[PDB]
Amino acid sequence: EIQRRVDSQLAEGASLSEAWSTIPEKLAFYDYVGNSPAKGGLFRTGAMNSGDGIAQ
Amino acid sequence: EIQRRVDSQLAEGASLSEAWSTIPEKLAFYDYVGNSPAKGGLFRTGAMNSGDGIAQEWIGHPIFKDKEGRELEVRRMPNFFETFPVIMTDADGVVRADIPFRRSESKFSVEQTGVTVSFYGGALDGQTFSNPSDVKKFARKAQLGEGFDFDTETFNSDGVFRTSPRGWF
Amino acid sequence: NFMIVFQAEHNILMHPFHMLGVAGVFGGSLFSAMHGSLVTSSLVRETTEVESQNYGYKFG
Amino acid sequence: ELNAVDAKLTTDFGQKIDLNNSDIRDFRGLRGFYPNLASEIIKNAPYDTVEEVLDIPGLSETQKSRLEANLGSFTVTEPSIELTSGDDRINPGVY
Amino acid sequence: MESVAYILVLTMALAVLFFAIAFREPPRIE
Amino acid sequence: MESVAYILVLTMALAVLFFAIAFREPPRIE
Amino acid sequence: GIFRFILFLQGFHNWTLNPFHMMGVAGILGGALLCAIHGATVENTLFEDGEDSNTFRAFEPTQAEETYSMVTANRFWSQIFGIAFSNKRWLHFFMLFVPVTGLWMSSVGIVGLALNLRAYDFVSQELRAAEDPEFETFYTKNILLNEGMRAWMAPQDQPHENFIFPEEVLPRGNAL
Amino acid sequence: MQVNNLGFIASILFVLVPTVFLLILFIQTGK
Amino acid sequence: MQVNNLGFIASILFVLVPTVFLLILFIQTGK
Amino acid sequence: GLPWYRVHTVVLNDPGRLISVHLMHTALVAGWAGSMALYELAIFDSSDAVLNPMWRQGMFVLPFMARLGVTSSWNGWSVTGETGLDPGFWSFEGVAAAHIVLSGLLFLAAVW
Amino acid sequence: QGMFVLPFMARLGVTSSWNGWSVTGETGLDPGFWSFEGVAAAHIVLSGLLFLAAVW
Amino acid sequence: KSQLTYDDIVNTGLANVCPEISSFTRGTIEVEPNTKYFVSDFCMEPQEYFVKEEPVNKRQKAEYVKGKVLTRQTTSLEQIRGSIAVGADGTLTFKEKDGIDFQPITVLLPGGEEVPFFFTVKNFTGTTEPGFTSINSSTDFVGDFNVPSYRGAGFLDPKARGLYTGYDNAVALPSAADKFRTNKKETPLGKGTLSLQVTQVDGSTGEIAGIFESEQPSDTDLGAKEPLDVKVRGIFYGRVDTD
Amino acid sequence: VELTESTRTIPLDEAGGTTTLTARQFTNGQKIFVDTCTQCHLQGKTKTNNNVSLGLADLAGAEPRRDNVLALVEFLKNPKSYDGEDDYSELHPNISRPDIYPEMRNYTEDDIFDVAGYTLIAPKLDERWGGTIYF
Amino acid sequence: MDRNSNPNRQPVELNRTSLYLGLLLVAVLGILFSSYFFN
Ligand code: CLA
Ligand code: CLA
Ligand code: CLA
Ligand code: CLA
Ligand code: CLA
Ligand code: CLA
Ligand SMILES: CCCCCCCCCCCCCCCC(=O)OC[C@H](COP(=O)(O)OC[C@@H](O)CO)OC(=O)CCCCCCCCCCCCCCC
Ligand SMILES: CC1=C(/C=C/C(C)=C/C=C/C(C)=C/C=C/C=C(C)/C=C/C=C(C)/C=C/C2=C(C)CCCC2(C)C)C(C)(C)CCC1
Ligand SMILES: CC1=C(/C=C/C(C)=C/C=C/C(C)=C/C=C/C=C(C)/C=C/C=C(C)/C=C/C2=C(C)CCCC2(C)C)C(C)(C)CCC1
Ligand SMILES: [Ca+2]
Ligand SMILES: [Ca+2]
Ligand SMILES: [Fe+2]
Repeated sequence: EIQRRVDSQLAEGASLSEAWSTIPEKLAFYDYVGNSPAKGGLFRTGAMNSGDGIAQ
Repeated sequence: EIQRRVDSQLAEGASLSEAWSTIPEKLAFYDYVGNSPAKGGLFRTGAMNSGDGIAQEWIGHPIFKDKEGRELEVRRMPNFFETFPVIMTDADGVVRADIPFRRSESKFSVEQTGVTVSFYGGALDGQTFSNPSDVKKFARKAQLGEGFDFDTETFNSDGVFRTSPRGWF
Repeated sequence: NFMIVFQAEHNILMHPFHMLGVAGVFGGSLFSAMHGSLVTSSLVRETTEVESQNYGYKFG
Repeated sequence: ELNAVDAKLTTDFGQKIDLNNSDIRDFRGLRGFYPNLASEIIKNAPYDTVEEVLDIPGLSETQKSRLEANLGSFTVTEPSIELTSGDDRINPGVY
Repeated sequence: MESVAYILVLTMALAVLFFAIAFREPPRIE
Repeated sequence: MESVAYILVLTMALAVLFFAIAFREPPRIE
Repeated sequence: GIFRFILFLQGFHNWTLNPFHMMGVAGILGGALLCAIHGATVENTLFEDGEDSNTFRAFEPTQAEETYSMVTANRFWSQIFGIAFSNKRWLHFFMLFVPVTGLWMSSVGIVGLALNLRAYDFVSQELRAAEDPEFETFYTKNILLNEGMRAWMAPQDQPHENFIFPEEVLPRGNAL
Repeated sequence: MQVNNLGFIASILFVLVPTVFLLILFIQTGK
Repeated sequence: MQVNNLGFIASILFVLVPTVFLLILFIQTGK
Repeated sequence: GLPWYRVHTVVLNDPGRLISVHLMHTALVAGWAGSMALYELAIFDSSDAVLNPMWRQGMFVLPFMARLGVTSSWNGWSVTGETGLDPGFWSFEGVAAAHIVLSGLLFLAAVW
Repeated sequence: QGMFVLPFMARLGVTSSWNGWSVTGETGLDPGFWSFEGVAAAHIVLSGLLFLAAVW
Repeated sequence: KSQLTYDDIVNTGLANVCPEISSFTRGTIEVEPNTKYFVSDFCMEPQEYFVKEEPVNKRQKAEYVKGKVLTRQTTSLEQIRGSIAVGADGTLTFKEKDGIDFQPITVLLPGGEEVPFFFTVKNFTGTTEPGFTSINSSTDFVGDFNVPSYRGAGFLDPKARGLYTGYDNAVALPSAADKFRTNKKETPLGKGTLSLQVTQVDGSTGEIAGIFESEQPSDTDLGAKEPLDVKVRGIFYGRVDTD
Repeated sequence: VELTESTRTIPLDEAGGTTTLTARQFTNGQKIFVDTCTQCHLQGKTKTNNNVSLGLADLAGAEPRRDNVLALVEFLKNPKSYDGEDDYSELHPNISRPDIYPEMRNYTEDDIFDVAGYTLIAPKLDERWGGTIYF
Repeated sequence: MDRNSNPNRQPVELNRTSLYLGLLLVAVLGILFSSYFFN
């Protein structure tokens, strides 16, 4: 989905920087393996923020 | 005892720095209020290192001189007091400097009196401080007796004194 | 905090009505201890050394 | 690290009457100053130099003479807003 | 998290009160 | 300090063994 | 002199914060409560044993029977307070136990204070206040009161020490 | 708040150990 | 070692709660 | 039955079980001594006897061993600041292990 | 943030706090009584009433 | 306001309301080219408060958020005296001189954060554009004002630390006493920008009324933390002495 | 020691003059002070304006010096501001305005002299005289 | 309404062997899971 949004921006004429700056941070945040539910551990307890930290 | 050892060294001819550098760190460590068993708290648990930290080295003996050459003695904290005002008196027991709580009518502050401190022996041997912030921090240190550098990171030491096994027993 | 400020502003310790209150509570505790102890001391034997002497009294 | 008032006490402000920072009580030792001339001086602050305390608009001959007599007790430092805000030069909470 | 411990002990005390009242040993005359 | 917890649980298990052997319910024929 | 000792212990030892003093207070106040409530309960469940409005002359020290109704007392307190004594012996033992236990616990606390082993502070709140200048509790207020008391009282209370506290080092609030 | 790290376990045991003592004694009473 | 800060309390309770359950039941047996 | 605060009066007229409970108490006290010493040893910092002596480390039983002549470890150090001394068996560790074994033997005698 | 029951309130329409915020990223909304706090307090009071009925 | 007495006003909240002129009012106040006119009872009634929340992300729009006032009807400046000077070209210059020209106000934000700020018009100098030969509905006094520190230098924090009074350290922790950044108190003088849009002029009685919008910093608590940006929207009233 | 003659010896006028109160003069001065000046000058402080106290430093710092008995009596007849610039006879109790200060219309010149002498003698008996309100 | 004794109440029992078995089970479960609780 992100790549398609970037490619549509590019199809308009937007530059690489502009096209990629159109991508919302939330959408990119979904595209991060640390947010997959299949990366945890049985005894790695608590919030995901206790793992990689709080995303900034 | 420390003062007598220093004075004997001086009676030989040793300089202030040499005389004070003769003082063992262990003897100076006994002369520090944080090692009195009467400074702890009932629910301040554990080792004394959990309080001030692990002692690393003696900073040497400070000598405070005001602007006029008068040499000043910082009044040490008694066992009773959880807090104690910083007072510096001359040889004949007259306050020559202090750290004022109120400043609008302050007359004896370290800033106005031009108090400076020079260290002899220890880590700070030969160093003199005139920045009033430095002088004030060292006066607060002298309130506790002989000054020591501390490692507070190992125990996450909290800053409040503990009692010794003598006290707990 | 209330108590400390009250003392600072009114000197309640040096107020005779507070002195009487102190007499009231110290004496009330004294008389509680005295009465309880005299009654407990003069209990009539109705039990054995194993069971609580409290079972010597039957309600009503 | 001294905050800003303690650094002021390091300077001449801590040794004599600062025409731009001293409280009105601090003029009481100057005979004939408290309260009228002291109030006038504080009102017509700040002063770049001590001598312009003589150039206060509307001054009187006896007040002029008193200022000239007591010029030696005065200093001028940069006005620190800590000692100035809230009319603390008139009433800093000291009685 | 110490708040949880305070709330726990307070709740224990109040629960003890409720049971000591509701589920008391009846006083019986005999 | 987790070592203390490990030693505690191990000691509990061994103590249970000793009591289960020494202070067992006798098998009785009746 | 006793009042001075009391205030000294507050200012230097923060004795009010001491849990052992707290148990002593509970024991003493509970003893007074027990004294009052028992006396009143007995006086208001008396049996009609005489004809006078003066009920004091309807008792005889050699009489075998109870002079007040334990049953009525128990019902009254069960319905008023939820629970009541049903055992006279337990009641009087409790009246002994409460103030005596209070005195003993407060004595333990005083032994602690003899060695300056105080319950002076809550370190967590001290640290938070030292870092967060907006954090204020009644505990920190009491700490400030203690500081003021020590500084102002020590020179006169300990004259052998020759404490000299210049006016400018005395802690004090605004305008006061 | 930076509290003593033994506070929770000490509080829990301080309550729980006598609680279970009383519970045991009460429940077995009449045996 | 930097262990999980709940480890000691969890271990103590994991053992102690069933221990006291069994102890209660055993002691009251025969009542 | 017996109130809780009177349970131990069951050994009042039973010298054998009075000896038993005294043995068990002695075993508990000796085991505490052994285990306390072991704990203090497990956390004692021996490197700097000058500015970090035992009494700065909350060491409670270690000074009592040292008072009567047990001042060295098996691990090489001594509370007098020295190193490389050979205490023999009667080091802090040896004394603590002695108390543990004594605790066990007293336990067994109490059971008997 | 390891939030386990909060998503279940939000799934069915409880998305704002009394404290001003909403899980949709907004602020200043007025949920009324049926905020996260209101729902939780409702469950607590229900727990009590069910306890009493169980006793009866 | 209106024409009642303190007995009619007391405990109503009317004392916190800035007086209002009328409805059939579209007058103008003619002004001499280069003379200054006193302003008598200038009142500013705030009604809306916004705090610029600070995102942790970066580089993103902050979005002023509406706050709610925890302090009660104690939010209005009044009895303010000032002046208006008419420039050589025609510019209009409003200068606040004194009065009750400050109020501490605390607003609550969504999320539970409390924002005290020193709402003030102190030493406000504002100007219009040149070419004003009158005060009318197009008079917009845009200018600056000072914002003193919320807490004075005589304030003591909960550990009795202050700027010209109190401890300079954390005395409750003797071996860490000098370790804390808050041991040093500061009272920086902040800057605010105000705009007074005149919307209604009663030239016979001299009364002007209008809307205002101000932007300023919040409390730093003696420099303990960074100031938030507070925007205040409200209404203002004053009387212009024509003679 | 006793309330000796030297202790009761106080500056009379500014030219080095000196007067000794008798014990009776001192006792009447103390009595007057407690009855009419203790409400605003307890322990030498000035409750309504403690920038101008009854301390020796404050008394001598006025214009002219009020640390001598005649200047005190003059003030009590015609009170002035501390710099001696304004007329405080409507703001400070004085024998010259019995119409507004009736608590003073029964005092003689002997009474005013006695109270001024007491004002000069009290500071040397009390180090707290003329300090801070809470001191 | 009246409070009638419930005749459905029955004693519960845990014999000594069951006690030892349960205590061993609890101890060995603790041994097993403590390392993971600490992680
Ligand atoms: C199915 C219900 C359920 C689910 C899916 C969750 C899910 C979650 N909870 Mg939880 N919680 C629950 C019920 C649940 N909870 C209950 C009933 C309580 C009350 C105690 C809690 C109280 C709670 C708290 C206080 C917290 C959470 C938190 C969390 C988050 C962290 C999860 C975690 O690390 O756990 C870890 C899971 C394990 C370590 C697995 C343990 C497996 C055990 C040891 C197996 C037992 C073995 C057994 C004895 C074998 C028997 C032997 C045989 C012979 C029979 C997560 C989203 C955390 C959070 O992030 O909050 C914001 C947090 O702080 N919850
Ligand atoms: C008198 C015997 C004694 C003495 C003097 C000491 C002394 C010391 N020990 Mg300790 N210790 C002891 C026995 C003793 N211990 C026992 C029996 C054990 C086994 C549990 C331990 C295990 C132990 C450990 C694990 C540690 C110490 C540590 C220490 C040092 C820190 C002290 C401290 O903070 O305690 C704090 C004291 C208190 C908080 C006082 C508690 C008071 C309670 C709450 C009162 C109870 C109230 C009661 C219920 C009221 C009843 C109500 C009424 C109705 C009856 C210190 C030198 C520490 C150390 O530094 O080691 C190197 C440490 O880590 N000890
Ligand atoms: C030796 C220890 C001692 C003694 C003798 C006293 C005595 C007294 N205290 Mg004190 N006190 C003490 C220790 C003591 N205190 C301690 C350790 C504390 C805590 C620090 C206090 C805190 C305290 C406070 C705050 C107050 C007192 C007060 C009093 C007075 C009232 C007592 C009262 O009614 O209570 C209860 C006792 C009874 C009801 C029984 C009567 C006891 C009397 C005095 C016995 C005398 C009998 C007879 C006259 C003796 C002559 C022989 C006879 C044959 C002629 C009393 C004179 C009050 C006070 O100051 O009054 C002016 C008061 O406000 N006390
Ligand atoms: C050598 C010391 C010693 C010994 C051998 C005894 C022995 C006895 N006492 Mg005694 N006592 C002692 C000291 C001692 N006491 C002290 C110092 C006090 C004052 C505190 C008392 C006050 C006292 C009272 C009021 C009573 C006894 C009673 C008894 C008898 C029954 C005890 C019992 O079953 O309670 C069992 C206790 C429990 C089931 C739980 C107790 C839990 C305590 C409060 C906490 C335990 C902490 C820890 C495990 C102990 C370490 C402390 C240690 C360092 C000393 C028994 C013969 C009772 C009696 O006379 O029977 C007819 C009785 O009523 N004692
Ligand atoms: C041969 C056996 C033996 C030996 C060599 C030791 C040796 C030691 N023990 Mg130990 N212990 C033992 C058995 C032993 N223990 C037993 C059986 C127990 C369980 C009760 C203990 C419990 C124990 C504890 C709790 C501690 C030790 C400690 C120690 C160390 C210091 C001891 C000390 O200070 O003494 C002090 C002894 C006294 C001051 C004796 C007091 C006796 C009084 C004064 C006499 C009583 C009055 C008298 C009988 C009447 C008058 C008679 C007179 C006229 C002759 C030391 C290495 C300490 C240590 O360092 O821990 C690791 C420590 O804290 N032990
Ligand atoms: C009117 C009462 C009431 C209301 C309005 C709510 C409302 C809510 N509860 Mg709640 N609750 C209640 C009573 C109530 N509860 C009671 C009495 C209990 C104790 C049992 C609970 C225990 C409870 C828990 C544990 C939780 C909630 C939660 C919630 C929130 C989400 C609920 C949800 O996801 O539903 C889910 C419900 C279902 C998916 C229903 C499943 C039923 C199946 C599909 C049907 C069964 C088969 C059927 C009967 C047979 C076929 C029939 C068919 C042909 C018609 C929500 C705000 C959640 C929450 O957010 O916590 C704060 C949460 O975790 N509640
Ligand atoms: C208005 C009605 C509602 C009442 C609500 C108020 C609750 C009060 C109910 C009493 C609680 C029972 C406690 C004793 C438990 C109990 O059931 O005791 C019952 C007991 C009855 O004694 P008997 O004479 O029947 O006992 C004799 C033998 O059985 C000896 O065991 O009463 C007492 O012992 C009185 C002394 C204790 C009095 C305790 C009062 C404590 C006050 C509350 C303190 C806790 C507050 C903490 C807040 C966080
Ligand atoms: C709580 C508390 C307290 C108390 C404490 C106590 C009292 C405790 C304890 C303790 C103890 C008391 C501990 C102990 C121990 C022990 C041990 C650790 C042991 C051991 C052992 C062993 C191991 C043995 C073995 C064996 C056997 C069995 C037999 C054979 C031989 C052998 C050796 C093999 C007090 C009051 C102080 C206060 C504070 C709090
Ligand atoms: C361990 C574990 C587990 C389990 C858990 C559980 C099972 C638990 C729980 C839990 C629970 C289950 C909790 C609870 C709770 C509760 C509460 C918190 C309550 C409350 C309440 C209230 C407060 C009420 C009150 C009241 C009443 C009583 C009556 C009247 C009304 C009222 C409201 C007042 C599992 C398996 C998961 C796994 C992991 C581990
Ligand atoms: Ca000043
Ligand atoms: Ca009068
Ligand atoms: Fe009775």
